[PDB]
Amino acid sequence: ELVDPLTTVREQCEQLEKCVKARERLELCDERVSSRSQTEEDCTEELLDFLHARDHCVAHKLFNSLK
Amino acid sequence: SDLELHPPSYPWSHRGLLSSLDHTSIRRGFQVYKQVCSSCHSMDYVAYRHLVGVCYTEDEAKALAEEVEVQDGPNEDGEMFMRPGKLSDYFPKPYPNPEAARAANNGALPPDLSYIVRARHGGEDYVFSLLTGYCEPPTGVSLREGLYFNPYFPGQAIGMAPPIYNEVLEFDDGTPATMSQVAKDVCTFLRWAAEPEHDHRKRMGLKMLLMMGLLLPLVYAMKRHKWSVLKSRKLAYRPPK
Amino acid sequence: SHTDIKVPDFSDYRRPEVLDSTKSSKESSEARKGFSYLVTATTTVGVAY
Amino acid sequence: TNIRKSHPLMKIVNNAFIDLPAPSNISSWWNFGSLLGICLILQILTGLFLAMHYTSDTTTAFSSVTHICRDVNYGWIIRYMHANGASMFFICLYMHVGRGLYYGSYTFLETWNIGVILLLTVMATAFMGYVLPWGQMSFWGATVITNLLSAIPYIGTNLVEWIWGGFSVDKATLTRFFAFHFILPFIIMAIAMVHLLFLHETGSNNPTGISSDVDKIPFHPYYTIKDILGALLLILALMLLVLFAPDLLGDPDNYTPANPLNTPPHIKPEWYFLFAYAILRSIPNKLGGVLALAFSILILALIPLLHTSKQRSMMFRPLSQCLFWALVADLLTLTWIGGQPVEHPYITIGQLASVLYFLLILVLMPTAGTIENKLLKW
Amino acid sequence: IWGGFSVDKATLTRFFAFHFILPFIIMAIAMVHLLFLHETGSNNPTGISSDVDK
Amino acid sequence: TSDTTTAFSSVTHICRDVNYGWIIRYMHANGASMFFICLYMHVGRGLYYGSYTF
Amino acid sequence: VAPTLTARLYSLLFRRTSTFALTIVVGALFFERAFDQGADAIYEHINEGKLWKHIKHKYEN
Amino acid sequence: GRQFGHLTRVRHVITYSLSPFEQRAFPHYFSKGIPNVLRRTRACILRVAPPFVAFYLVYTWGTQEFEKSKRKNPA
Ligand SMILES: CCCCCCCCCCCCCCCCCC(=O)OC[C@H](COP(=O)(O)OCCN)OC(=O)CCCCCCCCCCCCC
Ligand SMILES: CCCCCCCCCCCCCC(=O)OC[C@H](COP(=O)([O-])OCC[N+](C)(C)C)OC(=O)CCCCCCCCCCCCC
Ligand code: HEC
Ligand code: HEM
Ligand code: HEM
Ligand code: HEM
Ligand SMILES: CO/C=C(/C(=O)OC)c1ccccc1Oc1cc(Oc2ccccc2C#N)ncn1
Repeated sequence: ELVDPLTTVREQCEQLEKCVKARERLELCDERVSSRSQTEEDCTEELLDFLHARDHCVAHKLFNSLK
Repeated sequence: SDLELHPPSYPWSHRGLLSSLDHTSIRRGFQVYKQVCSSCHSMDYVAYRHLVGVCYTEDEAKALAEEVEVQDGPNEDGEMFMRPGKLSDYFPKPYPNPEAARAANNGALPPDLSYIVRARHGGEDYVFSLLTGYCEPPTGVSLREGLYFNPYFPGQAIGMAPPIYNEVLEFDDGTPATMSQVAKDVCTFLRWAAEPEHDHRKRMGLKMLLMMGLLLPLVYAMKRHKWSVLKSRKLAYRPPK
Repeated sequence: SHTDIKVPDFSDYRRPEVLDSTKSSKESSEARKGFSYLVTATTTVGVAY
Repeated sequence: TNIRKSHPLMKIVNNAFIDLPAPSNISSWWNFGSLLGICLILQILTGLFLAMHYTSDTTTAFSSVTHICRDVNYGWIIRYMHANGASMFFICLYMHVGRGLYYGSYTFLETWNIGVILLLTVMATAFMGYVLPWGQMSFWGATVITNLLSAIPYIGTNLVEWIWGGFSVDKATLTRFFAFHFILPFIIMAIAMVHLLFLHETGSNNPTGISSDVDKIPFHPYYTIKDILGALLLILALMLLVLFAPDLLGDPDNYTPANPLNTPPHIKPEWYFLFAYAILRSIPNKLGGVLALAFSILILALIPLLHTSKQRSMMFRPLSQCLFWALVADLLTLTWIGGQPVEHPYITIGQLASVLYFLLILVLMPTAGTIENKLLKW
Repeated sequence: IWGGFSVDKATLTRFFAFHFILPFIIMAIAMVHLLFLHETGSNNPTGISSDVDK
Repeated sequence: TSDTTTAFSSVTHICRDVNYGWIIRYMHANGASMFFICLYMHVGRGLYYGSYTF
Repeated sequence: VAPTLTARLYSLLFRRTSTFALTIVVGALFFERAFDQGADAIYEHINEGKLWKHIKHKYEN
Repeated sequence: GRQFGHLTRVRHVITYSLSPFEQRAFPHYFSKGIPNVLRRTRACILRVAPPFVAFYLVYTWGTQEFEKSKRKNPA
């Protein structure tokens, strides 16, 4: 209904070199923990590293479009 | 003892050393607190009169105070009663005490927001990132009902459902109420709420730097002036032989 | 023997108006004193503010 | 003859600030004497003006402080001056003490030992001041420190419960800390006058450690203007913190009211106590931590007894200079460790730095002065 | 001096602060009170100098 | 405590609950009166015997 | 060339200490207005459109 | 206290002094000043620098070892 500038520029940060490298390390963890459903390992570490690299790019460009 | 995610630094317009708050964004941010946040969060240390000459006129702030009812009394019969708000009233508390608050929020306690920007590491960078940072739990994390995954919150499990979203309110000046906009405006207002002296200290800070840039070399020159008697003195030793 | 005592040369330290040993120092006394006291007056004007 | 010299009142001011023979070569490290005097006065003025609006009761102690920064005219500038003035106080104290170690000023026994008493009472003053706003760190900082006194054998609990006025940090503890935080700065100022009484008996040391009676200058105008300039730099440093970063040195937890049930995650002191907080947590034993924590400051009273060098100042002692800066960097390590959680590898580093602190002062630095004597053949 | 328009909360608090600070200012002035006294010594009931009998 | 809502009752709290608070308060209130007894004798001594010449 | 400005400033204003003080207290009066006026103009310019006095006209009546 | 005229004994020492209103308060401030500051630092840099560098190494290692200790391993 509305175009939130966050989600639009989020996709611009996701398609960067250092961000995609962190995604596949999480997807490797998403495939690691779902396979053997007998463990207690979680993929929190691989997610926060992805968010750390993504949101650093978001902060540099987001505020140029808002009032 | 969990993993931590620290917030990045957003380029707020009040970040710079001499940079004031944006008072139009303050005005919009108050509307977010009133419409969205005030139903769960108190702000016990801000009163309607503090708005006057910051983001609303006196007449505007009076009309705003009169939109709520507050308790007063006793009257001559010893009874409490309700009257319209005035400029001197503090913002209504949503709950009489924290025990009622926990019961209304699945056992969690929404903190007072008067000082939230100053009471949390990262300030508005943290608050902005929390509100706008919700996402699905990673694989292998299953939170009990009542709690919500938020990677910026300590422990990553927060008892507050996402409170803002597109078109959560309409702004008086027509600004598109996107989630990021709403977060940005409410964070700016909360900075003002926690540090109303923000703009004035920077104005003072500028005058202090200018006066120091004058007075320091002049006072230095006075020091060197007096000391020059000593700094250029010459000694000679003439013992009898 | 005290007639051997010459005063050392302060040319490295003297102000420009006081370099010439054949020109009277009275010609620049008011200007030199005025400058250092203008520094003091401006300093007091700053602290007063 | 001269009114300034013969009047009973002016002769004390004259023989202290005007005609005092002072060395011609004392450097900027001698400015911190007057700056400490200014900080003490500055803390008393702002401290008094805060007491006209602060209330020492738990139900309003937190909000009375809020009332100052919001409603009181220029209350916010008066508070942050007080909070940051305390930090500037401790900057100057540590430069002031370090100047005395490096240059040998501790050989003035009476002046130095009264200085140690001044350091302790200023620390006790700031410790009680931090309790008054009654924030999270105000409460829990008071809890973890006062609980150390229970480790004293056979009178521990009775002493702790007497200082508390109950069974924990509570209403009675908050009120008396305000009274003690009020009385002490005047007791401090009186001891600072005795600090000067013993000093003027001998005059100042100088960077060389050699007597300067052959070359003295009057304190006025040479060091009146030099202390004024130094005081101007002090106001620059203070106002930069007050007007551009008033929350840099403070902890955000203190902006949350006290809560005896909910504990903050990381209980860290102000920066000027981190070195001693690290020494406390590096010792596993409880009573041993208190003794080491008290010995961390009382060791200063032993430096005159551990002076081995035939020379007074470290200016002509390279092997002692290196050990002196090893003490600073080791103290900068304890400061760093103090603001970090008690986990690997900070536990081991904090223990090494703690032993290195007492080893440098008790063993290594005295031994260097003896080696230096042999190299000069005396 | 009131901090308002009458004796009120602001008047009560500052009076406590002033009632605290003054007795120490008093004690310091009492030391100067003795400084000037010892310059001359005490008077006596006769008003005659007592240097001949101290 | 220097607040109107508890200034009166904090004084009451001393004379009732605090150990030997009542003896400490009345010493303070009557000590002030003894202070003024001594002050007036002290001043009157100075007028009668001429000590004001200092 | 007549004597420099600093020379006429000395003999006319700074020689007597009383006029030296009158110069300072009068110089303090005009310096305060000129410095506060100019300094505020720098603060508002750097923060154009953000302070309340800029958005004040929108909510007149 | 100590007074001028009662400090110590000095003989055969002459001192020449210039009035401050006849000399510059900043004589060769950058010409001689900057070479003298380089000399003053070079003569003391080897006394002060190593321990603060040793701290900077411990500070850097201990902060690296701290973060990598809590990160998970395949075990
Ligand atoms: C107990 C509390 C713990 C708290 C921890 C606080 C963190 C510490 C942060 C470190 C800041 C360091 C300050 C800057 C040091 C500059 C030193 C310098 O410029 O060079 C060496 C200088 C040489 O000068 P000389 O007099 O020997 O000869 C001069 C002839 N041109 O020699 C000198 O000028 C040295 C004079 C002494 C300076 C004192 C600084 C140390 C402060 C802490 C000491 C605490 C002791 C218990
Ligand atoms: C109730 C209302 C009352 C309001 C009254 C307002 C009055 C304002 C001030 C005016 C008085 C000036 C007096 C004066 O001018 O005589 C002081 C002295 C003279 O100066 P001079 O030696 O050139 O001799 C002068 C030689 N002639 C005269 C031949 C040129 O001035 C100096 O020397 C000292 C100047 C240095 C300033 C810094 C001192 C402040 C303390 C430290 C601040 C920082 C930390 C707290
Ligand atoms: C009820 C429907 C709420 C609404 C509307 C808002 N908040 Fe909230 N908040 C709520 C709860 C139950 C909690 C406690 C969470 C917990 O697990 O303790 C909170 C907490 C916060 C916090 C504190 C986060 C922290 O670091 O401790 C903040 C900063 C916060 N909430 C912000 C906030 C804002 C800006 C809101 C309006 C947009 C808002 N909340 C609304 C419940 C509710
Ligand atoms: C409120 C606290 C203090 C104040 C206000 C104060 C003030 C002063 C002043 C004004 C001087 C003379 C000027 C100077 O040397 O800079 C001085 C000298 C001195 N002080 Fe302090 N001081 C305090 C605490 C201390 C402490 C904590 C110590 C050491 C433990 C100490 C030790 C000394 C010594 C040894 C001297 C003589 C220095 C010399 O002559 O070179 N003082 N102090
Ligand atoms: C050596 C002198 C002093 C030191 C080092 C000192 C230090 C401190 C510090 C660090 C605080 C904490 C402030 C904060 O965190 O907000 C504080 C609080 C306080 N102090 Fe002091 N102080 C001194 C003198 C005084 C004096 C003399 C008074 C009273 C006349 C006073 C009154 C207060 C009050 C009322 C508070 C609570 C208000 C507040 O927290 O800002 N102080 N003090
Ligand atoms: C806190 C207030 C005061 C204290 C603690 C105090 C204390 C003293 C002391 C101990 C003496 C010497 C012993 C004696 O003469 O009894 C003295 C003498 C004296 N006082 Fe006070 N005094 C105070 C106030 C006053 C006042 C209000 C006056 C008069 C207006 C005054 C006038 C004198 C005089 C004239 C002397 C010399 C008496 C003599 O030598 O015969 N003093 N005071
Ligand atoms: C009331 O707590 C105050 C604190 C503070 O830093 O005040 C300035 C504090 C806060 C959190 C934790 C502890 C705190 O207090 C302290 C107090 C403290 O006092 C000492 C300082 C030096 C040497 C010994 C001691 C002791 N005991 N050493 C360390 N922390």
